[PDB]
Amino acid sequence: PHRYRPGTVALREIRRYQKSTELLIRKLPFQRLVREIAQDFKTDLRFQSSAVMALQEASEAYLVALFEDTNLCAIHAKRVTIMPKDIQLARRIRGERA
Amino acid sequence: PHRYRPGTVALREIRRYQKSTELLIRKLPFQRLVREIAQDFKTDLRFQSSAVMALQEASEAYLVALFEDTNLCAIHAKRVTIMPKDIQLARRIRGER
Amino acid sequence: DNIQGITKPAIRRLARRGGVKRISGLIYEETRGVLKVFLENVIRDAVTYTEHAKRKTVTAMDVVYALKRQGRTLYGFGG
Amino acid sequence: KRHRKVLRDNIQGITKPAIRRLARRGGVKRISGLIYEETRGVLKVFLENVIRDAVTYTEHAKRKTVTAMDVVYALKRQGRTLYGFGG
Amino acid sequence: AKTRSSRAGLQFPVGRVHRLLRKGNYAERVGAGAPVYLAAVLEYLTAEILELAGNAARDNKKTRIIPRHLQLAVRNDEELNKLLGRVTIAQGGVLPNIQSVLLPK
Amino acid sequence: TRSSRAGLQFPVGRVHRLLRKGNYAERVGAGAPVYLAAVLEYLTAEILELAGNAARDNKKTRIIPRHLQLAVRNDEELNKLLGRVTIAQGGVLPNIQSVLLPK
Amino acid sequence: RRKTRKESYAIYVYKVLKQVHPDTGISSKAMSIMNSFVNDVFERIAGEASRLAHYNKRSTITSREIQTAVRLLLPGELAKHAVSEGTKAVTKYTSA
Amino acid sequence: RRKTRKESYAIYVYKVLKQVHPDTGISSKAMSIMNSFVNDVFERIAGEASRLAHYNKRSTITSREIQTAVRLLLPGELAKHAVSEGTKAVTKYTSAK
DNA sequence: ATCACAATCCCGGTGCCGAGGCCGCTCAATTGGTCGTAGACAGCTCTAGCACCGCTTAAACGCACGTACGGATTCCGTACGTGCGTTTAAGCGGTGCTAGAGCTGTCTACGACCAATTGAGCGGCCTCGGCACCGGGATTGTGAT
DNA sequence: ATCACAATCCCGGTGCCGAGGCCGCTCAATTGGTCGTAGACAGCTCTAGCACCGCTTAAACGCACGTACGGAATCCGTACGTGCGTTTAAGCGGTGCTAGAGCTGTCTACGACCAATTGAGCGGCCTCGGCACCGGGATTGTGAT
Ligand SMILES: [Cl-]
Ligand SMILES: [Cl-]
Ligand SMILES: [K+]
Ligand SMILES: [K+]
Ligand SMILES: [Mn+2]
Ligand SMILES: [Mn+2]
Ligand SMILES: [Mn+2]
Ligand SMILES: [Mn+2]
Ligand SMILES: [Mn+2]
Ligand SMILES: [Mn+2]
Ligand SMILES: [Mn+2]
Ligand SMILES: [Mn+2]
Ligand SMILES: [Mn+2]
Ligand SMILES: [Mn+2]
Ligand SMILES: [Mn+2]
Ligand SMILES: [Mn+2]
Ligand SMILES: [Mn+2]
Ligand SMILES: [Mn+2]
Ligand SMILES: [Mn+2]
Ligand SMILES: [Mn+2]
Ligand SMILES: [Mn+2]
Ligand SMILES: [Mn+2]
Ligand SMILES: [Mn+2]
Ligand SMILES: [Mn+2]
Ligand SMILES: [Mn+2]
Ligand SMILES: [Mn+2]
Ligand SMILES: [Mn+2]
Ligand SMILES: [Mn+2]
Ligand SMILES: [Mn+2]
Ligand SMILES: [Mn+2]
Ligand SMILES: [Mn+2]
Ligand SMILES: [Mn+2]
Ligand SMILES: [Mn+2]
Repeated sequence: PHRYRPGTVALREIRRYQKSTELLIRKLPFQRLVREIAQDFKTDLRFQSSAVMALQEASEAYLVALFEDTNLCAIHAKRVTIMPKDIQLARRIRGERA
Repeated sequence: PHRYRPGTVALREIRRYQKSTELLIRKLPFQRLVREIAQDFKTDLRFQSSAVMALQEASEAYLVALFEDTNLCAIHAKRVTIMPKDIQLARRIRGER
Repeated sequence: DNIQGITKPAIRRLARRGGVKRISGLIYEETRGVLKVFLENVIRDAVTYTEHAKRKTVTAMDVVYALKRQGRTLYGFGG
Repeated sequence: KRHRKVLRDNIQGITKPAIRRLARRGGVKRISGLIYEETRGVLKVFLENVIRDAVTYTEHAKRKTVTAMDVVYALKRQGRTLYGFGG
Repeated sequence: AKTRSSRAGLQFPVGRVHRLLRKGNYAERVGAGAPVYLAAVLEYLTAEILELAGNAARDNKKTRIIPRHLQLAVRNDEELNKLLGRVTIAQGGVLPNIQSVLLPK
Repeated sequence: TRSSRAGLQFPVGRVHRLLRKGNYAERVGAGAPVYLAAVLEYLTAEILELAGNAARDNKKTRIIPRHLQLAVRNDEELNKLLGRVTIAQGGVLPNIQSVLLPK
Repeated sequence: RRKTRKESYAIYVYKVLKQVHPDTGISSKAMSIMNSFVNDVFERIAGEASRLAHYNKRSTITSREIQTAVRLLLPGELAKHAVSEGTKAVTKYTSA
Repeated sequence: RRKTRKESYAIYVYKVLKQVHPDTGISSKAMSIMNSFVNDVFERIAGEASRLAHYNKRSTITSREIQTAVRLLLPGELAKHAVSEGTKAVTKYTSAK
C-alpha cells in the first residue's frame, strides 16, 4: 500500500489552509443554521445573500482565531491535542465565559 | 516552637485579602513610580492626588484580575505554582500580548 | 439537526487554518455549541436592527452593525 | 528654579510582599521566584499606556496638572472604565 | 403636577435628562418621550442595584452602603456583572473564590 | 477645490460635510476636515503601499483582500490599529507552532 | 468664592434608596460609584440611540431609539424590565 | 433602467494607489475593504475628537482636536507620520486661502 | 545516507468576465455675503499640589531551614490519524413567481427656538449616630505527641 | 485516637467625623406661542430573495487498521514557603510656599447659514488583459531500505 506517519497529512493541511482564504464551512448548511437561529428571534424573515456571507466570514474568522488560542492552551499543558478544556480556558480568558 | 506547613499561611492570606478592599501596594512607592513614568513622557507635571489614587485603583485591579487568569493557566498545566509563562499565556489570549 | 450540518471535516479544516495538528473527539460538539452562541449573539443584535428599520429582510448592514457592536468589526460588506 | 530630586528605579518600590498580596487577592497560593520582575514589567507597560493618554488629555486642556478626569477618560479609552473618581 | 417627572411618575429628572440629550450631539432633534423613557430605565437600573447592595450592607451588619456592597451586589448578580463587565468599582475588592485543587486534601 | 489648495487626493469637501452631518459637535473648524482628510489619505497610502508589495511578492498585479491581510498582519502598528477588525477573505498568516514540527 | 455648582444624581439616588430600603444609608464613595454608574449607562444608551438614528437617516432621537438602545445594551431580564418600565413612563407621560 | 446613488472613497483610493504603486491595480472586494477601512478610521478619529470637545466644554472640533484624536488613537510611529501630513496639509491650505 | 514514490510546485497555453476607462448628466461642493457668538486672551483669586522635617512603628528585607512541589523517567492502553471504498447532499445553472425593499410627493404633528416665570437643586452650615479601632475572651483548626 | 496553641472570630466600649438635614438664594426647568421641516402615511416601481428541479461531481461518511500520544505511576533534587531577627522607610500631621486651576470680562475672528453657481463624482456602457483553471513535466520531501 502506502501510509504517511500520523501527523504528516495534518501538517500538509495546515500549510494548505493557512495558504488559502476561501471559506471552510459548506455554504448551505451554514445558511440553514443562520435561518434556524434567527427564527427563534423573529418569525418570517428574509436574508440578503450578502448578509449570510457576512455572518459566515465573521463566524469562521472567529473560529480560526479561537482555535489558535485553544492550541496555545494545549501546548501550555505539554499536549499536542486540543481538548474542550483548552477551548473553555481560552474563552474564560477572552472573557466570553465566566 | 511551632511551624505551619507550606501552603497553610498562604491559604489564610488568600481569604484575608479577598475579604478586604484596601490598596495592597504602599502609596509613596506607587506614586514615585507614577511621577517617574509620567516625567519620561513630559516634564514638570503635577498630579491631583486622586489622579494617583485613580491609577493605583485601576492598577491593582488590573493585577488582581490578571493574577486570576494567570492562576487558571497554572492549574491548566497541572500546577499550583504560577510562573512567568502563565502570565504570558493569559496576556496573549487577552490580546494584550 | 441543522447544527450538525457544521460537520466534523468542516470543523477540522477550520482547526487546520488555526494551526491545530491533533484534535480530541469531544472537540466537534464543543465547537458546535460555541458557534451557536456566537451566531445567537450576533443574529440577535442583527434582528434588533432589522426590527427597528421596520423591515422583514436582514441586510448585510444589520449584521455589520451587529458585529461592530460586539467588538468584531468586519471589512468588505458595507463598513 | 529649584531642584526636583531625580527619580530612578522606582519600579522596585513595587516590592516582593506587595505583589504577593495582590496575588493572594487574585487567589494565588504558590508563586515562582521569577514572577516579581515579570509583574513589574506588566505594571509598567500598563501604567505607560494609561499615563500616556491621561497626559495626552492633559496637554490638550493646556494644563500642567494631571486630573482624576484625565486618568478616568484614559482608563475608559483603554476599555478599563473606573467608577468612583468622577465621570 | 408641574415637573415632567411627576407627569411621568418618576424620581429621576426628565428635564435634566432632556437637557443632556440635547447638549450631547446625539442627533439634531430629541423627541419628547426620549428623556422620559431614559430617565425611567436609569431609575429602574438604579433601584435594581441599590436593592441588592442594601441587602449586602445588611448581611454585613451595616446601615450604610459602602462601595464593596455595590461590588458584592454586582458581581453576585449574573446580569449586573455583565452590564458592568469592563467596569472597575473603586474600593470594592473581589469575590471570595479559592480554586479547588488549592484546597488541602 | 479645497483638496488641491491643501495638496490632497482625498476630498476635503466630503469630509467637512460628513463631520457636520455626523453629530460630532455644534461647529467644525476650517482646518479640521483638511487635517482629517490628510490623515485618511496617509493611512490609505501606508496600507496600499504594503498591500501592493504583498501583491508583488505573490506574483500579482492586482490587489485582493489577502494582500491587504498580509500587509496588515505583518505590520506591527497596522495590526495593532486593526486588532479588532476582520478583513473579509483575508485568511491568516502561515505560522505552525514549533513543538508540532517532527524531529 | 462660594464653590462652583457641581451637578449630581445624588438626590435621586437617595430617593430611590429610601423607597427600597428606607432605613439604609450611603457613603461618599458609594454615591460617587452610583453617580458614575448612572452617567456610564446614560452615555451607553444615548450613544446606541444616536447610532440607530444615524443608521436609519433620522434626525430625531425618540423613545423608540432609546427602547432599541436598551434592547441591544441590557442583558435579557434587565432589558425586559427596563423596557416595560420605560413604555409605562411614556404612556403615563403622553396622556398627562 | 435607472440609477440609485451611493458614495464611496473608491476614486481617491485609486488616485492614491497610483502614487504609491503606479503599475498595480485592485479588485472590487479589496476596494470594499479599503472603503470600510477609511469609514472606520474616519468614525474612530471623529468620535474621539467629539469626546475631546465635550470633555473640555467646547462647541468646536478644530484641527487641534483631530490632532489629539490621532495621538490617542494611532500607535506611535503611525501617529508621528499622521500628525506631520495633517499639520503639513493644514499649512499648505491656509497659505493658499 | 541512498533508495524509490507519493503529493506539491511551476510553467506555458486558453478562454472568460470584471477592472478600468470614457461619457455625459446632475447634485453636492464652491464662492461670495451677512450676523452672532465661541473662545482667545488678560487680569484676578485662592485652591491644593508640593517640599520638607521629625517620630513612631509596622512592613520589608535577608537569612536559615526543610517540606511538598515540579519535572524527569518509564510505561501501558486506546484515542487518535491515515486510507481505503461506498453514500450523499452541496453546488450550479435553470426558469418561474412575487414579497417587500426602496424612492417620491403630500402635508401636519412635533420639536426647535424664544422670553418671562419660578421653584428644584445647589453650596454653606451644623451635629450626632454609625462605625473604625481596640482589647478581651471564646472558638476553631492545624500540627505536635 | 488525644492535646496544646496560634490565629481567627465575635463581643461591647469608646471616640472621631462625615452622612444627611435644615436653610435660603439662584439658575436651570417650566410655561405658552411661533414657525418650519421631519417623517408618517400613501402610492408605484422593480430588485433581489426565494422556490422547486435534475444532473455531475467532490465532499461526507463509515469503516479497518495501528501507532504515537495522553495519562497514570513513581522517583529525586531543590525552589519556594514559613519564621525569625535586623534593617528600612511609609505614614502621619503639622507647617510653610506658590504654581497654576479655574473663573470673570472684553471684542473679534471665525463658522453657521442662505442663494447662486459649476464641475467633481456618479451610474451606464463597453472591452479586453489579468488571472483562474488545467494538464503534463520539474522538484521536493516523506518513509522505507
Ligand atoms: Cl419621543
Ligand atoms: Cl480648525
Ligand atoms: K491648585
Ligand atoms: K428586494
Ligand atoms: Mn526619567
Ligand atoms: Mn503561468
Ligand atoms: Mn467599475
Ligand atoms: Mn467629464
Ligand atoms: Mn464664552
Ligand atoms: Mn507532583
Ligand atoms: Mn442557483
Ligand atoms: Mn406587495
Ligand atoms: Mn414599503
Ligand atoms: Mn404627521
Ligand atoms: Mn410642541
Ligand atoms: Mn412622536
Ligand atoms: Mn448639597
Ligand atoms: Mn484586637
Ligand atoms: Mn486580645
Ligand atoms: Mn460590636
Ligand atoms: Mn452631604
Ligand atoms: Mn442630623
Ligand atoms: Mn426649601
Ligand atoms: Mn423628508
Ligand atoms: Mn507522552
Ligand atoms: Mn530531577
Ligand atoms: Mn504609624
Ligand atoms: Mn501629610
Ligand atoms: Mn501665578
Ligand atoms: Mn490661566
Ligand atoms: Mn470666516
Ligand atoms: Mn462608475
Ligand atoms: Mn496535472
